[PDB]
Amino acid sequence: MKLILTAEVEHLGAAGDTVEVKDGYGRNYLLPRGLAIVASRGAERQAEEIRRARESKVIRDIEHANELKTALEGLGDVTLSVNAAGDTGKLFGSVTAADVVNAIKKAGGPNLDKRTVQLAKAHIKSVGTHPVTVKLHTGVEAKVSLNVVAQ
Amino acid sequence: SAHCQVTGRGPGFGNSVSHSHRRTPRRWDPNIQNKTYYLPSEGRRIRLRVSAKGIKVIDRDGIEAVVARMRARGEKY
RNA sequence: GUGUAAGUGCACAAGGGAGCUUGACUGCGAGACGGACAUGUCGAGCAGGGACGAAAGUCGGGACUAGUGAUCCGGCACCUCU
RNA sequence: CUACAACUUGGUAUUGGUGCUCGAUACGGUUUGUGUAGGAUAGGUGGGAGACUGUGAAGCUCACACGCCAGUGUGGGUGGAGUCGUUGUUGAAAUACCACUCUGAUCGUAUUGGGCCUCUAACCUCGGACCGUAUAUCCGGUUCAGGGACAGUGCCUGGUGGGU
RNA sequence: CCGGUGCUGGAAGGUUAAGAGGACCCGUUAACUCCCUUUGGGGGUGAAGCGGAGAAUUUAAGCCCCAGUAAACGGCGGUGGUA
RNA sequence: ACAGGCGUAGUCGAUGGACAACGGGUUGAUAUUCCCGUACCCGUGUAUGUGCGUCCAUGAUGAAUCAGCGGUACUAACCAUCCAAAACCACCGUGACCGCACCUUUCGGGGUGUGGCGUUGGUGGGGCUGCAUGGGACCUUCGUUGGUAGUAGUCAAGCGAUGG
RNA sequence: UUUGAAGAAUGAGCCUGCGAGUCAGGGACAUGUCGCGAGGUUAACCCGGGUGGGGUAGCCGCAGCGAAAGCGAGUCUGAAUAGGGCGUAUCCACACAAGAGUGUGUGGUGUAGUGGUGUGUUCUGGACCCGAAGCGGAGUGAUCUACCCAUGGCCAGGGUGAAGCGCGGGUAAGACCGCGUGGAGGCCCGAACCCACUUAGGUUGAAGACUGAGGGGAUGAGCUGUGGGUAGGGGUGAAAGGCCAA
RNA sequence: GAGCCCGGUACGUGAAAACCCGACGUCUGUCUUGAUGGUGUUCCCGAGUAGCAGCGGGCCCGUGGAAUCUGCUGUGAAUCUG
RNA sequence: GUCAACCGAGCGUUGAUCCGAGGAUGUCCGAAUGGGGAAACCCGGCACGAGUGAUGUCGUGUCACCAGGCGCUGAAUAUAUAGGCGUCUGGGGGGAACGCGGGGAAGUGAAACAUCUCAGUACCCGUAGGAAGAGAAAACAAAAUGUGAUUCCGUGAGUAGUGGCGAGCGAAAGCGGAGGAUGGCUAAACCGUAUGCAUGUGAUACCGGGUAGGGGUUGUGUGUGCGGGGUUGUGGGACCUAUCUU
Repeated sequence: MKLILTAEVEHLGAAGDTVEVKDGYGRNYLLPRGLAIVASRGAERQAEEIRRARESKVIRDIEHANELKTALEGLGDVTLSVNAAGDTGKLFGSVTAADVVNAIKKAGGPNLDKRTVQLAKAHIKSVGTHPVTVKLHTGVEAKVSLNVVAQ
Repeated sequence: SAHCQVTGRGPGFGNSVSHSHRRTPRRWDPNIQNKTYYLPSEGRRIRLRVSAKGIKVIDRDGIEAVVARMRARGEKY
C-alpha cells in the first residue's frame, strides 16, 4: 500500500514521508485513523498530505485547554453564510459543521472539531438564530451566542 | 450463503476429478468474510459480507463509492 | 546318436569332425495347401549386394512339427509425407 | 475395485509490528593463487620507471591466530628512513603504484525466508454492563474485560475412511 | 503371551503431495559467414524477449521404525525314552 | 446457492385452573333449557336517604440556610524509622600495573608469600541528603444545633396498575 | 412346447363383443414398374380457394491409384520396364510371344445412371402384444402399532407384618431379647382391567387371526384416556431383522 | 332421397355505446450561435478487469499438443510503435 | 331457464320473453390482508350515523406485512445513527402450453460394468412476455481486391472428426432463402457549473489580449451531482491554429 505518512512511526520514518508498506498494516492501523493517505495522484496526494498535516498539528487539546476553552467558548457572535429562500422562512440546505468552525476560524480563532459540535441541538432548517454547545470536557461544556445571515 | 454484497460473486458447481472420473460436484464457494468498516460521513461502523477481492476493491476505490453502488442494487445492508 | 516330449525320417546320412565365415540379408513373388472368419504353411523364379567353393551350385536360420498373445493406446531411430 | 461424506495435515487470501536466532542471494573492504632457477605459496593478469612512508614505516618482544604446523598476515608500543627495481633465473614478475576482478573463508548493506518471546488494530468471545425494550437466556449496537495474527471460513493439496 | 491387527505415546532416521524455486536445454529470430545457379534459395553460429515441458534444493501429516496396552480384536503345541 | 431451517416478542392451543340453580310437573315427540316455586352472579339506569371531601381550609410533617461548639484534613508545616548521593576510618586473594629469592630444555614463553599508588573488586559503624509512614490541629471543612424557613409547598373522598 | 404327449405335462366353464409386424424418414440394401436418359432431381421458400408453376443452394453419376504430397488410363511400392496390387463395362476381329496355366499392342461395338412408387429385410424411436422383482425424483402418511412429552382418571376384597416409636428384661452404659404400635413391599391368593401358556373347535369361518373351559400379572419398570411430536436409507426399537394405516 | 316447404346459403346490408388500427390538428420537444475542410505536437478511448498459474463446466474435442467461450480462489497491465 | 311434468297466479303492441356493450349491487372463505381460525366461522378497535329511559344492539367506512420516497425525533452517546411515529406509491397470489438463467437423476444401451450413454431429458427453483432470449463485430475468411448485426428454416453432413477409437455422439465455415433498422444512446480526456471533505501566496492571480476599480468570478487542491463537447477503425476525439465563414 503506497501511502504518504502524516505522523512519525517506528521503522517507517517521519511525517510527510512516502513508504510502500504491507497492505493490512496500512488497511487497519494507519489509514482508518487519519494518520496516512493513499498515493494515487501527485498533486491530490500532495494537497491532502499538507492539509491533513496542518489539521493534525492544529487539532490537539488537553484537559486544561478544555478548561480554558470552556471560558473562550463565549465568543462574539459568529455569523454563518447562507443560500436559501426567504420566501416562506425555510432553508434550502442544511449547513455544515465545517462552515461553523471556519466561521469561528475567521471570527474568534479556535479551529475546533466538527465531531463534538452539537448541531442537533441547533435544529437548523428553521430560519432564526440557533444556540449551540459542544463536548469540550467530560463534565464542563460552555455555550456560544449565534446569529444567521438573513436570506 | 447470505450472498456477497459488493460484486455478486456467487457459487458455482463443479463436478468430476482425475483417476477415472465419478461425476460429482462440490460447489466452488467464493471466500466471503465478515470484515467491518467505518463510515466517517455518517459516523458509523458497518459490517459486511465481502470477499477478499472486494476488500481489494474497497482499498483502491473507497467505501462511500461502494455503498452508493450497493444502494443502486438496493441490497438490504 | 540325433540340443529339449513323441512320432515320421536319417547309414545315400539330417550322426561325428575340421577350414572359411554371417543369407540368423534387402525388394518381391507365379501357383498351391489348409480353409467359417482372422490367423497359419511351404514356395520355384527375378534384381541389387555378398559368403563358401576350382566350378556346378547351395545359403531369405536351426532334421520337421511346439517354444508364445490379435486390436486399441503410447514409446525409440530414419524419411524429399502434411 | 473405484469414489464421497465426515475428520485431519500443510500452502495461500483474511492477516499485521517490533526483538532474537538460523539460511543462501546481491553493493561492499576482505582471507587467499606451495612448478624447479631460489629471499622463494612466483595472485595469475592490462598501463608499467620508484615505493607506499611521514593526515607518523624497518627488525621487533608480545594481544592474536591459522596450520599445507618449513610458514602465513595482523595490532598497544619502541623504532624515525627498511626492505627493494625486470630483484636473476622466466610459458609468467613482483608480493612496486593502478586495476577489469575469478577457484576462496570471513565479515557491514537492500533483501529473501523460517522458527521462537511478545504488543494490538484486523478477527473471536454461549464473558459482563447499558440501550432498541414495557415485556425479550433471541438479535443488533456502544463499552468494559479477555484471547489473538492462532483459531474460524474460501480455494489447491496428501492421508485414514464399509460411515455411505 | 505385545509377535499379527487395532488404540495411545515419541520422532533419531528412510520414502514422502501441493506450494516457493527455475539450473540446463528445446522452439522462434535481430545480426553474421561459407554453397551456388543467378532474377537470392539453402546451411551454421544464432543477443535480449515471448513460450514449452523443468531439474537441483527446501518441504508437514502419514507409512516403515522404537517402547506400552489384552475386564482391547485375539492365541495357548508335538515326537521319543526311562520305575 | 434459491426452495427453505430454527427461533425471541407475541399469539393459538384442555385432556387441567377460576366462574352464578335445585326440586316437581307438561306433549305424540324437547327439557337443570318452556311452566310452577324458591335462589344466586354480572352490569345498567331513576329516585330515597346515612355518612364525603375537594372549594373554606381542620390537623401533621420536611426543604434549607446566615451560620455558632469540635475536626476528613491541597495543606505552611511538626512527634519516630531505616537504607545509599558525594560519602567518613580500619583493614583484605588485586585487569594492565610498579616488582624481595628461587623452581624452571642451558635461555625469548608456565609462577609464588610478604611489598606500593589504583582501590574492574570485599566487611564493619557514624555527622549524613531523598524517602513515606501512624498521631493533633489550621485553609478548604465535615460531624452536633437557636433563630428559623412543618412560612409560601406538602399527606389525608376515591377508583387505584398492562407494574411489585 | 417337446427327441417323443390320447396323454395322469401347461392353458381353456359356455356365448357374444374387444385384443398383437404398425407409422414416420428425398434414411440403407436388394428387386418389380413408370418418366427422363449422359445425364437425372430439387430442398427451404414464393406465388397458388385445391392437388399447379417457379426456385441451382445441393446430392448422385460421368477416372482412378496412393497413407500423403502428388500423378493421371495409368498409378503405389522399389534402386528397377521386375514382378505384383488396384483400376482401365464387356465382348468382338487381326497380329506377335510363349503353351508356367495366356499375355501384350492395334482396330472397331461402344459403356448407364437417376427420380417417383410398390414389396421384403433393416437403422433410430415404446417398434408384433401382455407380464416382473426392483432403480430414481417430488410429495402423503404415527387416528393402527414402536417410543417420548403435557394433563387427568382406574386398580373389589382378603393375608403377611419391614423401618421407626413406646414399655419391659439386659447393660455400668451398650449391643442384645420379649411384648405392642406402626402397616413398607418392582410382597402373596383373587375380580375388574392388560395379556395370550396349553388344549378342543373354527379353518369356501360368527371372525382377513375368534370363541369355550382353564392360565400369567393384578400398588407398579403399571394399564388406559384426551391433546401433541419423531418419517423413508430415514424413524422407533427392555433388539425378534420387529413395528411405521389388514 | 326436397334447388322451387322451412331454416339459411351466393350477394348486399347494419352500430347509439364501448374497444383496436391509423389519420390528423393539440401537446411535447429538438436543431437552430453554423459548417465544411486544414496543420505540428501533449491528453483520452469503459480496471480489480483482460492476461498468467490451480481445480471445473461446455464447445465435434472424455486432459490431450488443445486455441476461442467461460465459473471460484490467488496474483495482477498498459491507451494507438496500445 | 332446464332434467320436468302438474298446479296456481300473471305479464305483454305503451313493444314483453330473447341478444349484444357498459354500469350498479356484489353475504362468507380464499394471496386474504384488523386479531384469530379445524377454509367458508368466532371475537373486536376507531370516526360518523340510526336506535334504548342508559347499557346491550345495528349500519357505513377503515386498521396486516414488507420495499422505496417524503415528513417529525436521534436511545446507549458526543457527531449522529439503527429504531420509533405519520403520510404517498408499489409488490404479495392463480394460470394450459410456449421462453431465458440456475440446479439436475435413474431405470435403460454398452448382451456384465464404473468412464461414457440414456439426458443436461424428467423434475425442482427464480423470474417474464405476448412472444421471449441473442443482437450491432475486440466476427468470419484467405492473400479472392471477399463478406458485412442477430435469429429461425434447407444443405454442407451423418461427412472432417471425437470416442474404454467400444456402444455411440457429432459440428462449423461456406452456399440458397424468409425479414430488413448496413439501428440508436452513453462514460473519459476538455469546459461551465452547484457543490462537499481540506487548507489559506492569505496574492500577481481568478479572464480574450489591452486601457483597469477592486482584492479574490476563493487562491490553489479533490471526488461528488447537473449541463455542454464527444461516439469511431482507412483510427477517432478533446486540447491547438488558419480558411470560407448559408
